[PDB]
Amino acid sequence: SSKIDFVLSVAGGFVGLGNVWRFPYLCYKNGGGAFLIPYFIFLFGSGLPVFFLEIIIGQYTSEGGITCWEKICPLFSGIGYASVVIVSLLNVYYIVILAWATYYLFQSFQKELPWAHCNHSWNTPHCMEDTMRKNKSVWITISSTNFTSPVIEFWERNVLSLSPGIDHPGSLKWDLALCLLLVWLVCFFCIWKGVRSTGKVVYFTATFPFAMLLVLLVRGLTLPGAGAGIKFYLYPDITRLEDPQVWIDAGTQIFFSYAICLGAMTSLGSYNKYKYNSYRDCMLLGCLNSGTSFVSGFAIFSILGFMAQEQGVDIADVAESGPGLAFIAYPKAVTMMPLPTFWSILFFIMLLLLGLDSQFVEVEGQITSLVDLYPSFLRKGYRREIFIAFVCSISYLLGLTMVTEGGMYVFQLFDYYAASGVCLLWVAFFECFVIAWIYGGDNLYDGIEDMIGYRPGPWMKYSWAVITPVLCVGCFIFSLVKYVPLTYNKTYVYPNWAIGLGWSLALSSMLCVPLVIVIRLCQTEGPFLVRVKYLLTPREPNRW
Ligand SMILES: [Cl-]
Repeated sequence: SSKIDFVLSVAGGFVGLGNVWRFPYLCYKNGGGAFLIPYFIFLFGSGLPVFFLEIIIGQYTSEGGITCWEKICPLFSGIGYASVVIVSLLNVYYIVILAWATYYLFQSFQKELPWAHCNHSWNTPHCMEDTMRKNKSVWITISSTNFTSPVIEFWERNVLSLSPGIDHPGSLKWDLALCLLLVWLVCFFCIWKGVRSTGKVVYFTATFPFAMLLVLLVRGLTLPGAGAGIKFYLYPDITRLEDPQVWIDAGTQIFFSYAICLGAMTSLGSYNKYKYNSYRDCMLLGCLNSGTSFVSGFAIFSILGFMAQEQGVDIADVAESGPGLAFIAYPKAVTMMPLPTFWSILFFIMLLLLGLDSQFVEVEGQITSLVDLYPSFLRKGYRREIFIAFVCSISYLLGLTMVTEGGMYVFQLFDYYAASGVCLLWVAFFECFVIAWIYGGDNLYDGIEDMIGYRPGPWMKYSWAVITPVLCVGCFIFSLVKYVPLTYNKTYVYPNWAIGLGWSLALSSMLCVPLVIVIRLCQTEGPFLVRVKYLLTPREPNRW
């Protein structure tokens, strides 16, 4: 009987789209090895206390995401609303990945994969086979007039139908629309019916993704040219560390992967009992998720190095330097494996399930929070399923601007600004500030000692008071001083209106805390200092 494996299985899944898709693309965008020096360090902080913090706030107060902060500090109660806005913006574009994966799945039910060869309608005349790119006849006699890889051209001109800019929306893609509608219908059915068939299927849903990742890693390591990719992934560049965008991406990757600032962990902590040693389980889950991300990065960069040594170009210019790196990398190694159809279907089902689990968790948490906001209004009678369907339809309609011709730019904007970036750093800094300098570190340490049984070391308090807030403030100041506009595939410059829309989407969640502060100050009766003292005092009992 393995205690650690059993407790990590019963606790909850820790694999999703934030480690095989977010981490590899963020690492490839930020120079590769140079992305690992800050991230890992940041990881520790951004992994160990903060996540555990959300586990304790939900365990101590025994509340959800919105009502937990109403006991620690009624003044800074806008963190719950900020997390709700963040998850509402995340459910829009995070499920779009499940539409691209679904479309790839329906295109992998044939013997010959379409992205393998250039003999197709969507391919341009500049399409060339990867094996012919280094052939002496084509590489020497024929000039390299912007000849692109077949997989990249297939992806762009058949899945995204990329436009010259975001100003050009184009025509709506019926295939992506139908795939997204089917995924949303599956999500609505699983939510309204309730997912209770996980009594024994958890073993499969946990072993199959890890088995596929292991197979892909073994295949990538046994491919020629993987050494260059491994070196590019491991050997850092000190020049990239000066860029503030690298630190921002490194900080937001962990907050995205560990579901931090989403309020889901605060709800999961309420499910845990009071006298429960959550510290060990949190550390184990964090270390396992970090190891899974580190292993997936090895496979991604080995595939990238193989593609580089086959085509004959630099490692930083092999594929798209943005969202969609896995779809270029992994299908190539799948085609390189015998029987590409079976392995492709397996990988697509794995990715679809990993995305659907996180989507179910996030949407159920959001719906539960919105229902707890107005219980008698959104719970009595049949209005609960009506509200669920309304939220699903609104999210699907808001996700129709990312499946168009000019929809990839909106997807990049939502990935960079809406559910990640400045918003998550702001929320984490405010949470750490309220925990350390407002609520106190010693009282929380005594509470954790009473709950789990032993008082932790000085790492958590120092990270809540010093490490995480100062790091977040420094990253924000560095992004403000040396500000570079967002770029797509390092070749497209976003217009001023797109940057303004992204900053507005970010501020929509960022301003949830200051506005709630003003609302609470105006609602409370009395002098300003008396109101501040009343709203900073832990009025509601924290379940001592
Ligand atoms: Cl990660």
